[PDB]
Amino acid sequence: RLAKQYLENLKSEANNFDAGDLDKDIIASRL
Amino acid sequence: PRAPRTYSKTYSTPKRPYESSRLDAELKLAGEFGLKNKKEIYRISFQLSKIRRAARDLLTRDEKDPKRLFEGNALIRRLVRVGVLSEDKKKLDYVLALKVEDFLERRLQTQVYKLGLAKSVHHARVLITQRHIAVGKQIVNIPSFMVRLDSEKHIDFAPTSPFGGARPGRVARRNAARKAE
Amino acid sequence: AVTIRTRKVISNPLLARKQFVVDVLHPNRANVSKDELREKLAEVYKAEKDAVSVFGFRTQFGGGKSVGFGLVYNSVAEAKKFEPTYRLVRYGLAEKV
Amino acid sequence: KSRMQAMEEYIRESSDQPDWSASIGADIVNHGRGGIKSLRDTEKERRVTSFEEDNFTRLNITNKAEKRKQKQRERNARMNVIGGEDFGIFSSKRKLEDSTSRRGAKKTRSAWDRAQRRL
RNA sequence: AUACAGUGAAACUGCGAAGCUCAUUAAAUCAGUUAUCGUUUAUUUGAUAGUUACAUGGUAUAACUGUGGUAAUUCUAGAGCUAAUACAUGCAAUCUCGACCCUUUGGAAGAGAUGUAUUUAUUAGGAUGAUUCAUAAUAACUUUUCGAAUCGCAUGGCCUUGUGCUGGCGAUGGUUCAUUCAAAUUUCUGCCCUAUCAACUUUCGAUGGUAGGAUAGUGGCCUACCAUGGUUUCAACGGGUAACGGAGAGGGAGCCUGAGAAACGGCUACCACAUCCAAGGAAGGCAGCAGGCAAUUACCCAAUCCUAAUUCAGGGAGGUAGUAUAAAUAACGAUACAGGGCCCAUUCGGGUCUUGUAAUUGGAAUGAGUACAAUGUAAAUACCUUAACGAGGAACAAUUGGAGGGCAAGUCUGGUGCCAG
Repeated sequence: RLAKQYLENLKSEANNFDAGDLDKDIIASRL
Repeated sequence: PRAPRTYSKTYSTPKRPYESSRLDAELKLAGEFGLKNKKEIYRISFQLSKIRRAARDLLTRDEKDPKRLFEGNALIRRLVRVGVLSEDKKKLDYVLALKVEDFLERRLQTQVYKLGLAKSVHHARVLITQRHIAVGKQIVNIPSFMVRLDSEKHIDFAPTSPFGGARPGRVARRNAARKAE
Repeated sequence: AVTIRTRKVISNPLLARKQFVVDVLHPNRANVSKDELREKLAEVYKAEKDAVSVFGFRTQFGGGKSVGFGLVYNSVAEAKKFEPTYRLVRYGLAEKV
Repeated sequence: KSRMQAMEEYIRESSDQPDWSASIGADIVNHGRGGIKSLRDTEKERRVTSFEEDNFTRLNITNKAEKRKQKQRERNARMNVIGGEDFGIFSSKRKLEDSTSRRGAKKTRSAWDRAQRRL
């Protein structure tokens, strides 16, 4: 229980796409 | 300028350095483990005191507390990874039962003596300081290196060392050269 | 026997070259020189020596391995045109001012 | 800031997913003069390498920023790590309960919130 | 290259020049925010001007040549040249209403109309919530603005062979608007104690109105008249403070440039300092800086950035270098020779066994040093790595303090031989 509440607390602390992934794709295409 | 730094001492002078029981205690600990000075004994006593103080503080807390449970189990997991506590003493009271001799037994020079690689504790220290001992693949010349179990079995002689398969040292090749000449 | 491993081979057309990570295994020896590594890299990539750059090689602790980063330009003229002046001076392609 | 080291090892034993352990000898910092590299500091260095690989150039450390990133990071070691596992987080005092507590707005506040949770 | 044509000193133009040391201040600093329909704005970006000429002058001189004065300076006069993106001057079109309804795209008689900038007056009035806002027109005004007499590369399409007409890519310039870089005012909010700080303000404007002066501009910012107002026991005003928790460049005054300064620039007058001189004058801001109660130096624009007629040149911005912690001083065998080693006990003595060498001897390991290299890096130092050599007194010779001895044909002193100190 205490571990789960921490994970839920962590998830609270922490259209879909990633800016780095777009960069990585250009890097990969260049690769 | 920019922010200063926190550093601290790894040891503390004893409350009374001069009681005879203490003196011969360092005497036999040094002699059996082959240390350089009493500075290492004050070092090791310092962390053993810290560990036992933490364990006592965790004992004072009631059973099943988040504090006591989390931090006590973390004391003991790490104390078993270091090999000091065996798997069957997975309890904090047995942390309170600990002594300096176990830590000293975990010091690498003990293992180098102990496995049969060296015939005297001082010979083990010489071999370590002389680039002949490798924990796995990596060369260590610090006798105060403490060994883990997985690291305990991986203590061998160096690939570069003359005894581990490299060429003979300077003395041997020099003697051979003068013998040939 | 030296072994030269090239990874993350990213073709950079805009500077007109190929950039990559060079891992050098040199057991029982000190390390591999940059002229030495450039010779091997240009031999591998079928390119002129002047078009190859190598730098930033750090030997991993314990010895026997080093990691640096390298470039192979599409032409020697492009290498002279894009490379730093100091790196050109290192390889002799430019004279120190 | 919220992360408390002692908690995440419980995730490790309870994750049931492997941990990617490194070599025995590859972990020691410098011939043993610096003890075994702690788990956290191995997590910091790989950020440098994973950072270093993409940038294509190494990162030098400024003479100033140098003077607060090695000693105490290798003296916390000499104070706190004895064998690549840290003995320091305990002499420190922290309110881990806030990190465990479901302090978020989504918290049991009335009898109906907890009853909905039990559903 | 018969104008020159590459490079190019000097000079004229263009652009930019915007760390230290003292004091100290309670939401007047600063932070957040709002507005500028109240405003200036280099530069960037995008738009934007049909209203002698096959090219005018010195109304022009530097650099340059030559003649001299002076103790002398980034001190000087005379004479003689020559240029501009410097200085002054300056030059057979288009669009409408459109009969004829001729042909029914269409031609077309005639009637007409036709910069920009400042100021004033007047008329009309797509945008925002809101305007006298944008914009347009009329009548005048202006020390009436601007509307390419500029430069590099290439030599295409035509023909009416004349070097005839017509032209491609750029640079540098120019009006206005917007944009951007900023700036200046500006709304509301923002943890000290305070009454043993109760009135403060009009104290050469204090609150507001009207008109003017200044101002990129609003505005008592200033000026002329007018009314006595404005904050405050809801803490005005005043005081203290761990409010480092804003000023000048020898000191005050005035002025000059620029988009941006009342400039760490320059000029003038004073007030002092102080240098040199042929004592006739000239010049300085060091009245600095850095130190002690003593080596701040050497190498660079590469790395991140910054300014320019700019890729290239530069930046004491910036970077590089210089000057309490873990190890070692040794590890391992063999032989010979000896009988003693030690513990405890005021006391007497008792307890216990492989011990001593101030002996000889053998083969191994390696670190400091001596250092060939590569790497490293703007270069270089350094780091990492790495050939050869490197130990028996391993003299490749760490220290500090304490406790006891003992020795002479030796010295001194006291006593009851040969003692005692």
